Amino acid sequence: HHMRVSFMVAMDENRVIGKDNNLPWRLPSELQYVKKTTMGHPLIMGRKNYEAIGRPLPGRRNIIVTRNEGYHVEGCEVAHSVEEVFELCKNEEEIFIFGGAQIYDLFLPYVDKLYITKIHHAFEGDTFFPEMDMTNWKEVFVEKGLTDEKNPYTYYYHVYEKQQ
Ligand SMILES: NC(=O)c1ccc[n+]([C@@H]2O[C@H](COP(=O)([O-])OP(=O)(O)OC[C@H]3O[C@@H](n4cnc5c(N)ncnc54)[C@H](OP(=O)(O)O)[C@@H]3O)[C@@H](O)[C@H]2O)c1
Ligand SMILES: CCc1nc(N)nc(N)c1C#CCc1cc(-c2ccncc2)ccc1OC
Repeated sequence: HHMRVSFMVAMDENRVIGKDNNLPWRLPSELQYVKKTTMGHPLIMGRKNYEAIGRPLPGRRNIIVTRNEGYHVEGCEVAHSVEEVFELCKNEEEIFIFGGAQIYDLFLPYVDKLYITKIHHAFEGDTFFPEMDMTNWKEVFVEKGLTDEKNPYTYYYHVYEKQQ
Protein backbone atom coordinates (compact mmCIF):
# COMPACT_ATOMS: atom_id res chain seq x y z
CA HIS A 1 0.00 0.00 0.00
CA HIS A 2 1.14 3.55 -0.95
CA MET A 3 -1.07 6.16 0.89
CA ARG A 4 -0.19 7.50 4.36
CA VAL A 5 -2.44 5.92 7.02
CA SER A 6 -3.23 8.45 9.76
CA PHE A 7 -5.37 7.86 12.84
CA MET A 8 -7.51 10.79 13.98
CA VAL A 9 -8.77 10.42 17.52
CA ALA A 10 -9.66 12.19 20.77
CA MET A 11 -9.43 10.23 24.02
CA ASP A 12 -9.40 10.81 27.78
CA GLU A 13 -6.85 9.97 30.52
CA ASN A 14 -8.00 6.30 30.45
CA ARG A 15 -8.37 5.96 26.63
CA VAL A 16 -12.16 6.41 26.66
CA ILE A 17 -13.47 7.62 23.27
CA GLY A 18 -17.23 6.82 23.59
CA LYS A 19 -20.23 6.39 25.88
CA ASP A 20 -23.57 4.94 24.73
CA ASN A 21 -22.65 5.17 21.00
CA ASN A 22 -21.82 8.90 21.27
CA LEU A 23 -19.07 11.32 22.39
CA PRO A 24 -18.72 11.81 26.16
CA TRP A 25 -17.74 15.51 25.86
CA ARG A 26 -18.49 18.60 23.80
CA LEU A 27 -15.46 20.48 22.51
CA PRO A 28 -16.32 22.68 19.49
CA SER A 29 -12.70 23.92 19.35
CA GLU A 30 -11.30 20.37 19.12
CA LEU A 31 -13.85 19.70 16.38
CA GLN A 32 -12.51 22.69 14.44
CA TYR A 33 -8.99 21.32 14.67
CA VAL A 34 -10.36 18.05 13.21
CA LYS A 35 -11.91 19.92 10.23
CA LYS A 36 -8.71 21.91 9.57
CA THR A 37 -6.55 18.74 9.55
CA THR A 38 -8.81 16.40 7.57
CA MET A 39 -10.24 18.73 4.98
CA GLY A 40 -9.82 17.37 1.43
CA HIS A 41 -8.75 13.92 2.66
CA PRO A 42 -10.71 10.68 2.88
CA LEU A 43 -12.33 9.79 6.22
CA ILE A 44 -12.55 6.09 7.02
CA MET A 45 -15.39 5.40 9.44
CA GLY A 46 -16.79 2.35 11.16
CA ARG A 47 -20.49 1.84 10.40
CA LYS A 48 -21.52 2.68 13.99
CA ASN A 49 -19.32 5.79 14.08
CA TYR A 50 -20.80 6.89 10.76
CA GLU A 51 -24.41 6.40 11.89
CA ALA A 52 -23.73 8.43 15.05
CA ILE A 53 -22.33 11.22 12.86
CA GLY A 54 -25.52 10.82 10.81
CA ARG A 55 -24.59 12.61 7.57
CA PRO A 56 -21.83 12.75 4.93
CA LEU A 57 -19.09 15.21 5.90
CA PRO A 58 -18.55 17.85 3.16
CA GLY A 59 -15.26 18.29 1.20
CA ARG A 60 -14.05 14.76 2.03
CA ARG A 61 -14.54 11.25 0.61
CA ASN A 62 -16.63 9.46 3.23
CA ILE A 63 -15.85 5.74 3.40
CA ILE A 64 -17.91 3.52 5.64
CA VAL A 65 -16.66 0.13 6.83
CA THR A 66 -19.25 -2.63 7.28
CA ARG A 67 -19.57 -6.42 6.86
CA ASN A 68 -23.02 -5.80 5.35
CA GLU A 69 -22.83 -6.27 1.55
CA GLY A 70 -26.16 -4.50 0.98
CA TYR A 71 -25.34 -1.31 2.91
CA HIS A 72 -25.65 1.90 0.85
CA VAL A 73 -25.63 5.56 1.86
CA GLU A 74 -26.21 8.47 -0.55
CA GLY A 75 -23.04 10.57 -0.91
CA CYS A 76 -20.84 7.92 0.76
CA GLU A 77 -18.57 5.10 -0.40
CA VAL A 78 -18.77 1.64 1.19
CA ALA A 79 -15.86 -0.73 1.95
CA HIS A 80 -16.05 -4.14 3.58
CA SER A 81 -12.42 -4.74 4.50
CA VAL A 82 -9.02 -3.09 4.97
CA GLU A 83 -8.00 -4.15 1.43
CA GLU A 84 -11.13 -2.76 -0.22
CA VAL A 85 -10.29 0.53 1.52
CA PHE A 86 -6.72 0.32 0.20
CA GLU A 87 -8.07 -0.31 -3.31
CA LEU A 88 -10.48 2.67 -3.05
CA CYS A 89 -7.65 4.86 -1.73
CA LYS A 90 -4.72 3.57 -3.80
CA ASN A 91 -4.07 7.04 -5.34
CA GLU A 92 -4.60 9.12 -2.17
CA GLU A 93 -1.79 10.97 -0.36
CA GLU A 94 -3.21 10.49 3.14
CA ILE A 95 -6.28 8.83 4.61
CA PHE A 96 -7.70 9.39 8.08
CA ILE A 97 -8.87 6.43 10.15
CA PHE A 98 -11.63 8.22 11.98
CA GLY A 99 -13.02 5.54 14.35
CA GLY A 100 -14.49 4.07 16.29
CA ALA A 101 -12.68 1.39 18.30
CA GLN A 102 -13.33 -1.63 16.06
CA ILE A 103 -12.10 0.31 13.02
CA TYR A 104 -9.01 1.56 14.92
CA ASP A 105 -8.25 -2.08 15.83
CA LEU A 106 -8.71 -2.97 12.12
CA PHE A 107 -6.14 -0.55 10.76
CA LEU A 108 -3.74 -0.68 13.74
CA PRO A 109 -1.12 -2.86 12.05
CA TYR A 110 -0.97 -0.27 9.20
CA VAL A 111 -0.90 3.16 10.92
CA ASP A 112 1.96 5.54 9.93
CA LYS A 113 0.85 8.72 11.73
CA LEU A 114 -1.17 9.44 14.89
CA TYR A 115 -3.20 12.64 15.40
CA ILE A 116 -4.30 12.20 18.99
CA THR A 117 -5.99 14.75 21.21
CA LYS A 118 -5.55 13.91 24.88
CA ILE A 119 -8.21 15.14 27.29
CA HIS A 120 -7.24 15.59 30.94
CA HIS A 121 -10.40 14.21 32.55
CA ALA A 122 -11.67 10.75 33.51
CA PHE A 123 -15.03 10.20 31.75
CA GLU A 124 -17.52 7.38 32.18
CA GLY A 125 -17.30 5.35 28.98
CA ASP A 126 -17.74 2.01 27.26
CA THR A 127 -15.54 2.41 24.18
CA PHE A 128 -11.76 2.66 24.30
CA PHE A 129 -8.85 3.55 22.02
CA PRO A 130 -6.51 0.51 21.68
CA GLU A 131 -3.15 0.36 23.50
CA MET A 132 -0.14 1.20 21.33
CA ASP A 133 3.54 0.40 21.65
CA MET A 134 5.21 3.73 20.77
CA THR A 135 8.71 2.30 20.18
CA ASN A 136 9.99 3.93 16.97
CA TRP A 137 7.43 6.75 17.11
CA LYS A 138 8.43 10.38 17.70
CA GLU A 139 6.16 13.22 18.74
CA VAL A 140 6.41 15.89 16.01
CA PHE A 141 3.71 18.27 17.23
CA VAL A 142 2.10 19.19 20.57
CA GLU A 143 -0.07 22.23 21.49
CA LYS A 144 -2.50 23.08 24.33
CA GLY A 145 -6.12 23.25 23.22
CA LEU A 146 -8.40 26.20 23.89
CA THR A 147 -9.97 25.92 27.36
CA ASP A 148 -12.82 28.44 27.76
CA GLU A 149 -16.51 28.91 28.58
CA LYS A 150 -17.51 26.75 25.54
CA ASN A 151 -14.71 24.14 25.90
CA PRO A 152 -14.69 23.18 29.55
CA TYR A 153 -11.77 20.64 29.77
CA THR A 154 -7.97 20.78 29.53
CA TYR A 155 -6.68 18.94 26.45
CA TYR A 156 -3.63 18.82 24.20
CA TYR A 157 -3.17 18.13 20.50
CA HIS A 158 -0.47 15.51 19.85
CA VAL A 159 0.92 14.24 16.56
CA TYR A 160 3.22 11.21 16.35
CA GLU A 161 5.10 9.80 13.35
CA LYS A 162 6.35 6.21 12.92
CA GLN A 163 10.10 6.17 12.10
CA GLN A 164 11.95 4.84 8.96
N1 LIG B 1 -13.65 10.26 20.44
C1 LIG B 1 -13.31 9.88 19.20
O1 LIG B 1 -12.09 10.26 18.60
C2 LIG B 1 -14.24 9.00 18.43
C3 LIG B 1 -14.03 8.75 17.08
C4 LIG B 1 -14.86 7.84 16.42
C5 LIG B 1 -15.87 7.19 17.14
N2 LIG B 1 -16.07 7.44 18.46
C6 LIG B 1 -17.10 6.76 19.24
O2 LIG B 1 -16.80 5.37 19.30
C7 LIG B 1 -17.99 4.59 19.28
C8 LIG B 1 -18.04 3.67 18.06
O3 LIG B 1 -16.98 2.75 18.06
P1 LIG B 1 -17.35 1.19 17.84
O4 LIG B 1 -16.11 0.35 17.83
O5 LIG B 1 -18.48 0.86 18.74
O6 LIG B 1 -17.93 1.19 16.34
P2 LIG B 1 -17.21 1.42 14.92
O7 LIG B 1 -15.84 0.86 14.95
O8 LIG B 1 -17.26 2.83 14.47
O9 LIG B 1 -18.15 0.52 13.99
C9 LIG B 1 -18.33 -0.85 14.30
C10 LIG B 1 -18.78 -1.49 13.01
O10 LIG B 1 -17.71 -1.48 12.09
C11 LIG B 1 -17.89 -2.53 11.18
N3 LIG B 1 -16.72 -3.43 11.24
C12 LIG B 1 -16.01 -3.77 12.35
N4 LIG B 1 -15.03 -4.63 11.99
C13 LIG B 1 -15.13 -4.85 10.66
C14 LIG B 1 -14.40 -5.63 9.78
N5 LIG B 1 -13.39 -6.33 10.25
N6 LIG B 1 -14.74 -5.65 8.44
C15 LIG B 1 -15.79 -4.91 7.97
N7 LIG B 1 -16.51 -4.13 8.85
C16 LIG B 1 -16.19 -4.10 10.17
C17 LIG B 1 -19.14 -3.31 11.62
O11 LIG B 1 -20.25 -2.82 10.90
P3 LIG B 1 -21.59 -3.65 10.59
O12 LIG B 1 -22.31 -3.97 11.86
O13 LIG B 1 -22.48 -2.76 9.75
O14 LIG B 1 -21.26 -4.98 9.92
C18 LIG B 1 -19.26 -2.93 13.07
O15 LIG B 1 -20.59 -3.02 13.49
C19 LIG B 1 -19.13 5.58 19.25
O16 LIG B 1 -19.47 5.87 20.59
C20 LIG B 1 -18.50 6.81 18.64
O17 LIG B 1 -19.21 7.97 18.98
C21 LIG B 1 -15.26 8.33 19.11
C1 LIG C 1 -14.84 15.63 17.40
C2 LIG C 1 -14.26 14.47 18.22
C3 LIG C 1 -13.13 13.74 17.48
N1 LIG C 1 -11.88 14.20 17.69
C4 LIG C 1 -10.81 13.65 17.11
N2 LIG C 1 -9.62 14.16 17.38
N3 LIG C 1 -10.95 12.60 16.28
C5 LIG C 1 -12.16 12.08 16.02
N4 LIG C 1 -12.28 11.03 15.19
C6 LIG C 1 -13.29 12.65 16.62
C7 LIG C 1 -14.61 12.15 16.38
C8 LIG C 1 -15.76 11.75 16.19
C9 LIG C 1 -17.14 11.28 15.97
C10 LIG C 1 -18.06 12.45 15.55
C11 LIG C 1 -17.59 13.36 14.59
C12 LIG C 1 -18.36 14.45 14.15
C13 LIG C 1 -17.90 15.38 13.19
C14 LIG C 1 -18.78 16.30 12.61
C15 LIG C 1 -18.31 17.22 11.67
N5 LIG C 1 -17.03 17.23 11.31
C16 LIG C 1 -16.16 16.38 11.84
C17 LIG C 1 -16.56 15.44 12.79
C18 LIG C 1 -19.64 14.62 14.68
C19 LIG C 1 -20.13 13.72 15.62
C20 LIG C 1 -19.36 12.63 16.05
O1 LIG C 1 -19.87 11.77 17.00
C21 LIG C 1 -21.31 11.74 17.05
